[PDB]
Amino acid sequence: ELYAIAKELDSWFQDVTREKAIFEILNKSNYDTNRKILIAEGWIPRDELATLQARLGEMIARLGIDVPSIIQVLDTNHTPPTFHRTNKFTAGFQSICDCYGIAQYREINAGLPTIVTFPFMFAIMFGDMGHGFLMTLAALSLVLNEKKINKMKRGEIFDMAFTGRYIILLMGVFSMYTGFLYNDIFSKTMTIFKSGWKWPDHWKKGESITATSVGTYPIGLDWAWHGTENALLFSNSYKMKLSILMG
Amino acid sequence: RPVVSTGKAWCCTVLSAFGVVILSVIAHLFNTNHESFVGSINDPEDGPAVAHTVYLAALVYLVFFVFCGFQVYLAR
Amino acid sequence: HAQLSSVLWTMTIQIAFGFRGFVGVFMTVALFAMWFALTCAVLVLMEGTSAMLHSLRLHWVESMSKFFVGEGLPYEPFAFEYKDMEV
Amino acid sequence: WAVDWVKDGKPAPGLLNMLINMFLSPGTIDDELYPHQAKVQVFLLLMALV
Amino acid sequence: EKEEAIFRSAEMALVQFYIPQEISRDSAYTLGQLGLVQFRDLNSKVRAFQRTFVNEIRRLDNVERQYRYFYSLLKKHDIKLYEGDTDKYLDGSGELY
Amino acid sequence: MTELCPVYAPFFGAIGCASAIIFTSLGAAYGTAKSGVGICATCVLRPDLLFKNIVPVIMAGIIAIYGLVVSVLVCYSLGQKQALYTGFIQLGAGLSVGLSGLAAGFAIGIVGDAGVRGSSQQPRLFVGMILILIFAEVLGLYGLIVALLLNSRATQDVV
Amino acid sequence: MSSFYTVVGVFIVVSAMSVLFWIMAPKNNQAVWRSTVILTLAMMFLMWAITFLCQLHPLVAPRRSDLRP
Repeated sequence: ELYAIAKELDSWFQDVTREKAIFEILNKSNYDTNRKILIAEGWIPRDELATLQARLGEMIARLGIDVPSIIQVLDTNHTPPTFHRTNKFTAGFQSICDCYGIAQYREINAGLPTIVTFPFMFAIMFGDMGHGFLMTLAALSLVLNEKKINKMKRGEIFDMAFTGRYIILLMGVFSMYTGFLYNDIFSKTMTIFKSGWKWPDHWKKGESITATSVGTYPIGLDWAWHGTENALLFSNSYKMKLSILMG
Repeated sequence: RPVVSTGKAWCCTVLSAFGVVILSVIAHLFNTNHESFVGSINDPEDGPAVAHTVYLAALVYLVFFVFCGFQVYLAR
Repeated sequence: HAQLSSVLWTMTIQIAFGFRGFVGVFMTVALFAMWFALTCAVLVLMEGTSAMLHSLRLHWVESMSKFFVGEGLPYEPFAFEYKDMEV
Repeated sequence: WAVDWVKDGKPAPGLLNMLINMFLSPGTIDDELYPHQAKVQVFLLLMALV
Repeated sequence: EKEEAIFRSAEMALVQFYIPQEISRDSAYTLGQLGLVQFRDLNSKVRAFQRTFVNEIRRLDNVERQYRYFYSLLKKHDIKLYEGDTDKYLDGSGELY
Repeated sequence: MTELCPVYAPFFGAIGCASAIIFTSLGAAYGTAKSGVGICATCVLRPDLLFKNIVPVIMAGIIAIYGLVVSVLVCYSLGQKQALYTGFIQLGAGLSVGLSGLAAGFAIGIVGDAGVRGSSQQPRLFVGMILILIFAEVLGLYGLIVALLLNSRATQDVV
Repeated sequence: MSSFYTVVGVFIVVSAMSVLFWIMAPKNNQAVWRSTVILTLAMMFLMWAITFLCQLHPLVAPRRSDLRP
């Protein structure tokens, strides 16, 4: 008996659930005895103003006697709701954007700006080729394996982490970009873009051998800025100026 | 499965993989000169040729790397 | 981040630069084994996690101040959708 | 980036501070940044009052 | 057509209904299949015990009660469940079928 | 040495920089101690509201670096051969900014630890909550502004 | 190139490409690209614009890692 029933009880549960739900949906409507009239209201996308009527066409040919059952509408000043979609490619972006809040109708939502803006400011937080490289590798593995892992469950927070491959990759690309802009593999320089700085060939071991601008790499900020704390001061002042400018 | 891989085998594989690329670059910058790890007033000076040790270091990593690969490749 | 990365790099790599090849090879092996784990986990995870939300909140306070003149109202259109529960 | 005061010998302001000249002092540059600043500084300060 | 609605905000048109009741439940699939919509219910000032569907749902709920009752015994002894095979195909993408 | 650049003037830089860092650090820690415990109730009560609740602690964090920035800034203005005038001005600036940040942390944490409760029943109450809160870190910003002025006067005027 | 003329001359390419792709773009998700790519590239350009070093006032950093490599 258990063998026989098991194969079908699950289906039956799905059923009861589904008909239950539709029964409540029906319950969201009104009935009267003397007049055979049913009442309900649903708000339809502005762009779908006519396609869903053709869709009602799919519930008449044999299921209702040329039945729209109504197509004429009387409208009320009640504020229609708005909507936003994540374009099936940036779910986490827009989700985190909107969970903070929403906005009124026909207003410019800021979903798109976040996608381009936030990841780079996060990236410039560390800007290291190794760091961004490793994290983007992890994100690539995640997005590659999600073809099978999307169904298996993870740790409660590990699941949410899985849910952000696009965000992780977007931040990581900017991380590598800015790190390369700064020539730091764990604050290590590999630049062979020497452009000319006063480096007298005769130096005593310990003497403060200085330099001067006898040639500048157009990007600049090369390995040559790895010296005394004067380098630190120059870099920090330049970076605070850059932060002010970008802000 | 010849050998169990759930015992953090992925960790061994990844760490072993990452433990040789660094050996390559440090060997290069040892044999070559970038005045950043071999030339300085304070740089320890055994000559800009100590890449023998780092070259040696790769084999121990690769042994475990390939041994774990043997068991883990069945999952691809 | 730059300073912490630099100091970790120094106190690990330069120590590894110490000359000993007989058993000091094992010393450097252990040194890097520790350094990689640190410089990834304890040097990236909390850093970036604490970092992102700063930019997020700044976006909120510096843009929504000009964009949220208010809040709308959700729709989430429904239909029949599969569920599963067990006891 | 516009002009250097040491590549061509000229007085210069601080690396970052040129501020209070606008606020406490009316229409004074006192740091040798650009000539018409002496005249347009008061303008920049003033159209923000109304 | 397609409107971003993320550099803007949207609006869904309400519709007046005078649907006759004669297609009440047989027409359930109408919106059960791909309804993809929301409603503004009008049933107010009256509650479950005061409305109609309460009565049948009182007979329904018992079936779920007994089902979850069974589930324990089913898992009790030695066997698993194939899971909803329908769930893989019956809920196949978005269908009018 | 001389009254202009004696052996004790470098002590000002040796210590004067470590003032604001500690005051802001303690202010942020106290702000966290106050507000963070607040989530422990509403999360279990209503896990729904989890994002809007975190703003005040991150405001405290924003304040927490007001002192570190000035400390690192003045870290170069010091030395073994500086002037005691520079030490005086540096110490004054560091104390001012750090204590102002500590006061801001006081005020922000002691209000956020209750705003967490207030918004629990009213998810949209945070509208005025933010309006009030911003003032604390704004006050910290005024606390740190004059440090830049004094350090500018401390990086060109000596003896 | 590196001069005051460099940035002013090179500002035109980004505008040209934007207007180009502001007309043409993949049909699927037609407007998402038309809305995003312009800033996607303007950001690139703008943070590069500052790292450009030329005509510099202050001193360069003395080096103290010399051993005659």
